[PDB]
Amino acid sequence: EGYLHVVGPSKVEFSDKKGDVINNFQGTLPSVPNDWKTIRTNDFKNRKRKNEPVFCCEDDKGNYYTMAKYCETFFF
RNA sequence: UUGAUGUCACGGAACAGGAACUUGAACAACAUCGUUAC
Repeated sequence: EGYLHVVGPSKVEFSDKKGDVINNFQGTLPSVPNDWKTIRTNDFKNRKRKNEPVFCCEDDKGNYYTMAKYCETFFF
């Protein structure tokens, strides 16, 4: 039994340079959701081994958003 | 609220002394954000 430490989705990297993990995609990446408790994961950084998931994104401009951190913490 | 036979109060400048002063280039490069894996 214990408390849940939930801080939200962070560890985000945003740019316009079209980095390596935003390019290796399956096309038509979605736009930015308006609230949390809704942002789910989209792709994997490693594809042969099911390692760390990511979330590639976009907006009305050419800003590319990638995000790690698929977990929260819990102290008991 | 006066008292008578005697009021120059128009008989008297609120006047005389004290620096809103001292100190200050409209200028500029290194990051921000947190977790993943056994």
